[PDB]
Amino acid sequence: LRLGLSRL
Amino acid sequence: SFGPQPISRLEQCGINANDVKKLEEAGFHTVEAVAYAPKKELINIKGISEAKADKILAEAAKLVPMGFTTATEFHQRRSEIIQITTGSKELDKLLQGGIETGSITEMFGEFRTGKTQICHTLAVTCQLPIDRGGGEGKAMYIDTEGTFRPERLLAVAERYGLSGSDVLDNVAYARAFNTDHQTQLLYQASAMMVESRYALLIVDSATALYRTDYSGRGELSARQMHLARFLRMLLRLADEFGVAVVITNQVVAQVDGAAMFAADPKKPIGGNIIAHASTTRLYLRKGRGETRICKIYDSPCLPEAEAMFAINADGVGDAKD
Amino acid sequence: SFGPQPISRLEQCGINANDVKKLEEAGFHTVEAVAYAPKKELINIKGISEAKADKILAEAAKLVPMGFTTATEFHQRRSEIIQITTGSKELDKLLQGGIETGSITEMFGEFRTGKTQICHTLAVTCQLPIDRGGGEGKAMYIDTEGTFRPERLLAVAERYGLSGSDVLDNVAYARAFNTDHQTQLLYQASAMMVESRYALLIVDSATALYRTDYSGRGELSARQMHLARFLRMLLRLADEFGVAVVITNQVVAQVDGAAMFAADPKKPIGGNIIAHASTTRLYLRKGRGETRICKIYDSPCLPEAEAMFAINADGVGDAKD
Amino acid sequence: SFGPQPISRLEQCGINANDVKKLEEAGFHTVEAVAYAPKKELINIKGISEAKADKILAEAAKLVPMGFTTATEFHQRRSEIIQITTGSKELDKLLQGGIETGSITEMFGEFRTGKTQICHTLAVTCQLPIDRGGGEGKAMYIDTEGTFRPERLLAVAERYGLSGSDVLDNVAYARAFNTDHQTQLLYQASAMMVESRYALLIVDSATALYRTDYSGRGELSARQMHLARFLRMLLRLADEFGVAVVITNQVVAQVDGAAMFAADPKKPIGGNIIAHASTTRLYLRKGRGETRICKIYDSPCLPEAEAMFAINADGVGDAKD
Amino acid sequence: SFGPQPISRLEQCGINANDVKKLEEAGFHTVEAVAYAPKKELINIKGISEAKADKILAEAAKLVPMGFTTATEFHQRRSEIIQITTGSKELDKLLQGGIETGSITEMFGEFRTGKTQICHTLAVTCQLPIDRGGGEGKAMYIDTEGTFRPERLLAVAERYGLSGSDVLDNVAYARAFNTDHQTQLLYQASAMMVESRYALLIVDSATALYRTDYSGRGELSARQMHLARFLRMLLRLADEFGVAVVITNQVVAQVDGAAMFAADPKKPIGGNIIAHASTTRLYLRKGRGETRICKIYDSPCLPEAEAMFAINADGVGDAKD
Amino acid sequence: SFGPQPISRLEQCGINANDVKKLEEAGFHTVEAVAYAPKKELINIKGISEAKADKILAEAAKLVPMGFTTATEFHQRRSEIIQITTGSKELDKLLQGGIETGSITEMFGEFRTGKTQICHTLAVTCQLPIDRGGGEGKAMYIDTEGTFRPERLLAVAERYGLSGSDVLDNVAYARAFNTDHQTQLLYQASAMMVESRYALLIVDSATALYRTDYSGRGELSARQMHLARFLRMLLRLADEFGVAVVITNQVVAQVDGAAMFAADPKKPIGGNIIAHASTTRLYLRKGRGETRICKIYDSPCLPEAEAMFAINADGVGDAKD
Amino acid sequence: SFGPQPISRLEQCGINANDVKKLEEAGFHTVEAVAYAPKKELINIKGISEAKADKILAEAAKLVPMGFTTATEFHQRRSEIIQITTGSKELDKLLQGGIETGSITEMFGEFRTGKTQICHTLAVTCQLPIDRGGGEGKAMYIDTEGTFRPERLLAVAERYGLSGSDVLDNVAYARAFNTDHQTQLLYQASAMMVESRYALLIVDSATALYRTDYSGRGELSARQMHLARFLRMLLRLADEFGVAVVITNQVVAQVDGAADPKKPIGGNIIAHASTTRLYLRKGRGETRICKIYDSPCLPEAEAMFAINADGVGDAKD
Amino acid sequence: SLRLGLSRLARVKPLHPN
Amino acid sequence: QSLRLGLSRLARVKPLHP
Amino acid sequence: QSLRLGLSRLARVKPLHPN
Amino acid sequence: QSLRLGLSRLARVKPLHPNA
Amino acid sequence: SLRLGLSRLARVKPLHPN
DNA sequence: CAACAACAACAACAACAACA
Ligand SMILES: [K+]
Ligand SMILES: [K+]
Ligand SMILES: [K+]
Ligand SMILES: [K+]
Ligand SMILES: [K+]
Repeated sequence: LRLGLSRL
Repeated sequence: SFGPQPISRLEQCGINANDVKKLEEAGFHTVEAVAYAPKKELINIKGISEAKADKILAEAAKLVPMGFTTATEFHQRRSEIIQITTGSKELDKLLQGGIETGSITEMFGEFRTGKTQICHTLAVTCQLPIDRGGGEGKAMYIDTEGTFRPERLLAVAERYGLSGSDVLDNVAYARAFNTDHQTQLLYQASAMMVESRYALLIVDSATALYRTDYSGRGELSARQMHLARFLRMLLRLADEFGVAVVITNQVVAQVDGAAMFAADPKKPIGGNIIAHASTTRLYLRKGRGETRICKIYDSPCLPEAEAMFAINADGVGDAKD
Repeated sequence: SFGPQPISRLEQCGINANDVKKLEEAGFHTVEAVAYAPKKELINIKGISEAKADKILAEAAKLVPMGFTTATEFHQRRSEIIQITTGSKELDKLLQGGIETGSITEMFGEFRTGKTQICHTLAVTCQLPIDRGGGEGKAMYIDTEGTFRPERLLAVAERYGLSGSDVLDNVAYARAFNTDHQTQLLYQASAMMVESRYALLIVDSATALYRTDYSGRGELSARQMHLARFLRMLLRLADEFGVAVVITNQVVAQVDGAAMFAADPKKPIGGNIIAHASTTRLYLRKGRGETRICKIYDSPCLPEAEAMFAINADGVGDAKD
Repeated sequence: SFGPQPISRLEQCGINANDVKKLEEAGFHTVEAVAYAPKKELINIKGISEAKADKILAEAAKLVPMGFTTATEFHQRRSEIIQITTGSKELDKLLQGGIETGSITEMFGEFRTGKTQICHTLAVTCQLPIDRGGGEGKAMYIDTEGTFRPERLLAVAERYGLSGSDVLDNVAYARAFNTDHQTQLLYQASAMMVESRYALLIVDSATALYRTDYSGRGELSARQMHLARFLRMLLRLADEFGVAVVITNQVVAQVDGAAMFAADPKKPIGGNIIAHASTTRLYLRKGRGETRICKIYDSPCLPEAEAMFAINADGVGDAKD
Repeated sequence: SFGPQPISRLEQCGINANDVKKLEEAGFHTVEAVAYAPKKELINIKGISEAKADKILAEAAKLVPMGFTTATEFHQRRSEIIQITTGSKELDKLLQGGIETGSITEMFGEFRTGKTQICHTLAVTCQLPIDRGGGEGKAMYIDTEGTFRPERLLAVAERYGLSGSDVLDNVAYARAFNTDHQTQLLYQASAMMVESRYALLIVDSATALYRTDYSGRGELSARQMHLARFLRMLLRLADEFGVAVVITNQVVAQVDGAAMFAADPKKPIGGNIIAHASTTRLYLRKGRGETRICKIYDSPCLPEAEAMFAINADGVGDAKD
Repeated sequence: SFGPQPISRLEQCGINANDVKKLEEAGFHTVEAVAYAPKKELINIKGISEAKADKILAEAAKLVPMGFTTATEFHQRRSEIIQITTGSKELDKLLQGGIETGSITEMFGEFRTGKTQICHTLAVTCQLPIDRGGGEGKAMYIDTEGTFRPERLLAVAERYGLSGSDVLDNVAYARAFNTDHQTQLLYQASAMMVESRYALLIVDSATALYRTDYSGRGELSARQMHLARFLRMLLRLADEFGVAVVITNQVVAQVDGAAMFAADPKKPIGGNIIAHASTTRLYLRKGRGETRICKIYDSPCLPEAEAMFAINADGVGDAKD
Repeated sequence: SFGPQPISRLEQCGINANDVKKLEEAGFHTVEAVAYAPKKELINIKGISEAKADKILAEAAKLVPMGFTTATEFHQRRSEIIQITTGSKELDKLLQGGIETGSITEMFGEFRTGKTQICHTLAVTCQLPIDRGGGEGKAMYIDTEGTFRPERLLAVAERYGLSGSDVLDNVAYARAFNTDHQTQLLYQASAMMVESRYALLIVDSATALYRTDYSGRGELSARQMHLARFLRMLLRLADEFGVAVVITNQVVAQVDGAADPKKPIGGNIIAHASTTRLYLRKGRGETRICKIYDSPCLPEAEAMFAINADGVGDAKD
Repeated sequence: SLRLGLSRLARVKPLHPN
Repeated sequence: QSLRLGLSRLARVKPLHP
Repeated sequence: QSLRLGLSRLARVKPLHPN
Repeated sequence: QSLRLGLSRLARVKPLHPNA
Repeated sequence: SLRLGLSRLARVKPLHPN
């Protein structure tokens, strides 16, 4: 799933 | 490998490098674009037949997942969305964290409201570490009016405690003189930001050039079509690198008819295409002195609430008591 | 070769003389103007096909770079911008150098404020050497009201120690009787600017004739479109040659709401088109005697403040205590 | 060939005589008039198509100079302007020659200040030779108040040594009963000005009928538009024929707005329209006995000052010290 | 054939009878009244369209000349104006003939000065033969204070050797109870002047009811607009029928803004509206005993001077030495 | 049926009883009051719209004649008015019959002159039959000083032979404690006067409470406006019911506005408002012993003269020679 | 219950206690005082709005009649007006009963005349029973000259047989040092009057301090306005509490063009605000003469009185 | 018709018969 | 509900001096 | 046609007062 | 072929009035 | 390189000979 | 299914005596 930039 | 896989890793999947270079010069720079591309535009390209298009589309769909997923996993992933702080506590509270990455935020209002100041503050803030509000990323400024000032970036960087030269070396700048240049800027920006970590894209303003490039009813329809194309490209970027796209918009009067009067009513220009295309919408109004009021106009997750901020010598901040 | 290259350079790229002749006839006297022009304008031009327009655009884009830069380079290039003194120390302190070149400065206010006096002072100070705060170039004056007085030019030239005859010779003057004449004067101004070297372009008043030429509610849209075209042409000239564009604006009464400022609230005419077109905006008002007050209404990099100047027999200057 | 060119010149230019007659009936009695007119005005005339209007405009522009020129030429031309003596030495010194031809001069003040007296004196003196401060031309008097007395004219003519019968013979008089008649009279004014030589046009007073014909806040916009059209017609006459246009205004009391509560604040009526249209403005105040004070309210080349004049039995003159 | 043309003549011009009846009901009882009215005034009439109003105006403009004429003709026509003697030789000398027909004379002063006595004397002296200084016609008296006494009329008739009953039969008196009735009486007055010959119309007093009907701030604008409309209707009557209009005005005390502090300074009420509307202004003061003094406050063709009169048992006359 | 028509006549004309009741609460108890009121006075009544007010005014104008009438009818009506004798032969000869009805007579002077004695004598004498010089009606007394004494009424009634009980029972008495109560007493007076027959109303003194309620220059305008309203309402009552309104006034010592002084110069108070409102003015002065002198200060028809009267045990009478 | 009703009655018809407290602080202690005041004074009180003042006035107007009544009722009301004896039979005949309550009586003359003696006699005699000619109430003495002597009161009390102790106790005394102190004393006097039966109020003199506190032509208007306000406050007190107010006035010489070359001071402001005016003159020996200078119901006449060791009384032959 | 004050010939009942 | 003109003799009053 | 200002002195006016 | 700025004192004009 | 107007370091002959 | 703001007016109000 590619929902954008991730903190982790 | 959280970032998109570049277009360099399908040649081992039985794809001739010549087709890869043709796709690269056509505008496709990652497998994400190919897997998310309709077949009709891959057929309209020059040098690719139907069989080759099918054989590349099937493998691209094989590499990139495309199907149904559980809502719990979607919520867990959305819990990990980076939100860029605007430098104001009230604005942060109103936006519930800040500007969402991988999303389109359009802000509109009359002149001197402070859209360019907000854009400059966001551009300088995007370079902060994640835990402080930033996204470890650079910034890009596609400006169509001619109101880019490095001095404001220097001032806000000094406020946040950063080197002026270092914070300036991360911001890419480009000016568009017409709509075709505006589209070619995105075409070049894809290849610019595939190789580097970018976390903010700013267009100020998208609709300024369309107001004069196409004038009158006779050229209206074509106008809209072009705008739609531009917006679609923006959406692709939002799904290709997760950058947050920020757009500023202009307003016009309601001369034809005032809805029960609204103290000089104003409506954003662009039509319904950008109203439907944008995800978050903000309305900026002038108050007393340097204080301005920001109101949510349309958002699928936030209530319509107002907040008060100000534009000081260090950028966008809270109201000074 | 800091100045723009002439259109004849395209002759070296293989384009025949007929194409260059038609391009010059339509109003493209410079390769930069051709590059900044969209394909639609070239297609509209009689005698050029799709392939010819594409070749011309490609050659123009090859000649002039239209790519992505770095904010450090922008800061370096902006720091070397010539600013023309306005004849007053307080005004220069408020403007942080004076009238900027390559941008649009608008001045508005009630009658007797001193817009024409500042225009005369700027037109006579643009010929000073750069070390003295001038622009080292000729002045251009377009008048739509019939209030151009060379005696003021002579007075300020005598104040600054210049010779009257050559100062008068270095100022070009034209009068526009209607809006179409006003627009044709822009093409003529571009044609003559290609040859000589100018630094200032003054329009006074920019919107004086639009009040009468387009009277009524039914002609509002056409008036706004014509004003938008005029402002876009001014922006094109400023981008092409770098001269500082200064336009004056009239005022109208706010009888509908009476505002909150005072018993005589006034707002500039022209609407959102001129509100968004201009870069810097100055509001002039009368003080006491021969003293006037200037306020920064809107500026991308100047904080809100006020300055207090005066008009004497030697032009616009500082108040005598 | 200093005077304007009659429209019949277009007959030897390639224009149909019937179309020339239609233009003349529409109010264009001179090549300058059609040249200065916009394309919309020629389109509005019945029987004139777009191609005919474009050809007429091109042919007319071929016969008049509507381009760029140096400032020294403008200075040389303005040094030869004709200024009409008011009859008072102090007023002549204040205005540096007197009333200037080709522009608009307006006087305003309360009652009995002496506006009609100045109008009568100027009407008499405009027929003097150039060496005596006149213009060697006839006079026009459009009167909207019914206060035309052809006995002051005889007194001034006796003072200046001219024949009273000839002075009365060489003055044209008309009365305006409403705003529509007032604006209509200008067409006949131009039609009969193209034949003979006139030097002065007088409207006394311009805004008397607008107070009553358009009453209330709901009729403000229409009144201001009509006033703007009238002032534009006056400016067109002044540019076409070079006559000196003089208009008379009235005053209203500032009930609460500004003026710092002086003895009795008073401001001219007409608003920003008449404030911006007039080139020179004079404020008349009552002094002691038969003496009055004139002050330069607004002028692009004359400093603010004051002068003292008187209304003697032979018109406007100097106070008997 | 020196009188006005009845509206029925418009029937012979090719105009229906229904719209003629509508015009007559609207208050236009003469072709001159229709010709002097603006287009918007005829449009406001119910049952009249734009085409009908245009046709009516075009046909009315043919029967009455409204154009340009020489000043010698105006002088010849003004040399034949009937002037009504006021009953005193000194007043006749001061006014150079007496009260002038076709204009408005406003007489103001303190209480008991004698303006009502002057009106009563004029109402009798206007019925004299022309060679005796009269006007050979009836008289009108619109009294808004309740101070109409026919005994003074009888005394003046006895002085001049005219039958008392015949003098009384030729005076039409009406009383106004409020401002609306004051304006309503003028319509019936205009309808009644058509069938007979009237030489004098007296309003006493014009602004008595306005002091009380509109009280305080917030009603000043409406009061002044109503007063202006009333004065314009009076002027239209004077121009239409060539009657002598005399109006009586009151005074107020100048509390602030010391004029000269001579002895109890007083200012006429009504403001700039009535200041500009009236053509001649007379200031009446009390002298010693029965002698009073009249001064020319404002006149376009009369010097400032003073005359002495007295109020004897036979009306206004010369002081008995 | 010479009296006024009660407001219960409009109900049988197309007006609902609710509107009549609302008008009655507004203080209009007679068709004449409704007819005399302007439209804006009826608009201010709650629950009455523009259409209702127009219908009511049209009905009232239909019932009450307010047109143009000749002077002979006015003379006939003026020869039949009732004049009330003051009790003294010399005063009756001076006033040519006595106090007039339908007008306002104001007596002013210093203290002890005998204004209250004259008022008491008039109150008694107004009840006499027409042959004896009375008005045959009741009397009203609004007293603002506490100086009302029925003993003088009894003495004068004894002198005239009338029974004391009948004289006392026909005198209505009210005491005014401030200005607002003074005005409300007039509404109550109209309400109680519509039913019975009254011939004389007394205000003593009109301007006593204004000297103390509105003290200072800052409260002068409101005081004058309230006094004007009070006097206008009194005049409305006089025109309504034909009563004789008699008011008393005080004096103030001139200090500097005269420059020519007798032993002690005094002028009436109330200013121009009361100077203009009053129809007849009498000045009372103290003679030798019990004798006093009355002078005609202001009268539209009475020549200025002086008469001598006295104050005896039976009220105002002739001096004993 | 013929006297004024306390302001607390306004509590019973729909007014909060706080409004009553603010009205009391402003100087209004009875319903009649509120009724007699216009809207301007009620608006001027801080904290009171337009609607609240309108409600207060409408509520107070119903508790006291404010309309039209026939002259018979006024005559029958005036027929039982209490009049206080002056102490001299001749002066009682001259005044037709003596000093009347509810109006303003002013006495003026030269020095060594006896105005203060008459004031002392009135202060003593206002406590007599109604049969003897008193008012059966206490007395107040506002003094602006320091000439208040209780020994005269004791002498007159001994003459009439009343006890000295309760006569002295039933007299309130106050001294005014400046012009504003007079109005402050009146404001205090209102609160003293509301809570007890008071019959006579004395001001001696009502114009002494105005001569010295206000000087020159430039201060004439302010002095006249302040005097008018003071006189109106006195009239309001007299109308509200039904007391007999006696004020004392001095004389000024007539040095002007021509002419007794003595006239009362204060001008038209005090001339028009006095119901009864008495002019006192010094006669032969000790006896003095009194004349009715101005009165709305009494004719011009002269009487003779004398001041003895026991106060004002008839002149023995 | 007209109306100025109280008409002298208007019939009215006697207020005081006596 | 009458008009108070001052101090009334008929009004009952306590004896100030018994 | 000529213009008009007021009542003309030379107009043909019928006698209002025969005496 | 040049601009006009009103009536010019250098232009020829016949005498409107006779000599004086 | 980009151009943002009149460069301050340009080598241009002076307009006025002073 | 889009785009486009314009326009100011109106003055009113007098009060206060004093000093041989
Ligand atoms: K802007
Ligand atoms: K101007
Ligand atoms: K005038
Ligand atoms: K009067
Ligand atoms: K009195």
